[PDB]
Amino acid sequence: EVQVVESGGGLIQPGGSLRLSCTASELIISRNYMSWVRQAPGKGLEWLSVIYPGGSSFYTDSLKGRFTISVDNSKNTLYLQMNRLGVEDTAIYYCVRDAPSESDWGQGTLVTVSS
Amino acid sequence: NLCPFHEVFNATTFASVYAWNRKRISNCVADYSVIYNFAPFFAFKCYGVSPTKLNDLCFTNVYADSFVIRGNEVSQIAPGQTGNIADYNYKLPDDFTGCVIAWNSNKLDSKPSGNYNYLYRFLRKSKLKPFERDISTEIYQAGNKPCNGVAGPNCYSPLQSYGFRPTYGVGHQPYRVVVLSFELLHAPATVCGP
Amino acid sequence: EIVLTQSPATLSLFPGERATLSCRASQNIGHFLTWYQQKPGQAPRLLIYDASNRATGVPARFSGSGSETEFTLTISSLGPEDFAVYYCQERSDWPRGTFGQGTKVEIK
Repeated sequence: EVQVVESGGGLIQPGGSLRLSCTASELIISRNYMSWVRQAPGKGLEWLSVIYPGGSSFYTDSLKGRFTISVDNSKNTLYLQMNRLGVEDTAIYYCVRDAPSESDWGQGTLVTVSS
Repeated sequence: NLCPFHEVFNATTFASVYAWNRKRISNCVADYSVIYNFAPFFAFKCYGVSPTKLNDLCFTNVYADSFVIRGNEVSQIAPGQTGNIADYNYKLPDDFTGCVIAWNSNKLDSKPSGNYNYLYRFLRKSKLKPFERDISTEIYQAGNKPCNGVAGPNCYSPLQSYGFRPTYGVGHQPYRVVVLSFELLHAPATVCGP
Repeated sequence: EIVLTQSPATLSLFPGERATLSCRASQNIGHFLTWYQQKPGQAPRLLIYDASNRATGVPARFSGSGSETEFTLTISSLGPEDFAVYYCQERSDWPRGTFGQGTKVEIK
């Protein structure tokens, strides 16, 4: 299985900002469809954002103006900048490569918005 | 001799969007009211030009860019848009001058068990330049390893088929799209509305 | 916005039984729908794409069916590892789309 690893998740106070990181060993992040999906504790999945190989990116209306997605070509990483995080944002955030015949998820990194 | 616009609109078969066919119109009196009179061309979006005044201007050449896409992706065909088609199949410039004409073609293009003759590119290194065509069917590299141009993990065929079926929703039914691309470069024009 | 109503909430089958999971869409989305397997404490895993096509590496027991507004995931025989959550996600704007509430496969 192609491996992608997330990092940068941890405790954060309400109203703060955070940057998650995602790295790829085999595949090239700049040459693939990459999306961020969060799974709040005991709640369903919610696709957050995508970035296309050409740099085009999209977001959900519930998250527009708060989350931002970016990539690094040299290091081969994917980044998700989070702003104005509330308590409800507490969730495991996954980094996933989506292909028509494949979907390679990482293992998620927990984000804990609490005092 | 009148221009072939209605031949383009009523062509029996349209081209795949990744290999978007281009038909060049030149040296003819292009009446635009008649096509606008055919209101069943439901989508009549125009950019960088006044659609009514097309019957008064002159242009060196007009290219009838014809292809088929899904109904929902029709939104991607416009200046400043991004997405699957706008990046990897048919990129319109943000300063695009011309008109896109799209209409539902489910009655003819859609077939039971899917119509896969229409294909679109979805994997590429970079965004297509405005009005760029890329027919290259080589296996697209999506990883470190070169894969000898033969399909496998982390290297895919960059083209996908729509598979239009008759019963899909309006946003997913085929929409025959013909895009008028204009020209005027330092010389007397050939096509004039009046 | 397209909302998917997965049912049943819990599918308490004995091991080896065929598992059928219903996912209904509020809009006609054609066959553009995806099914994800997700073990507990692990990231999801793609099973079916375009509601009919099995993804690479997925065992042949998994299969998808239905179209437009009524989609159904079918597992020919539940293995021990198959006891997990399953989500249906529409793909009208692939890879984008909303997820269903999920279905849990556990008896006791």
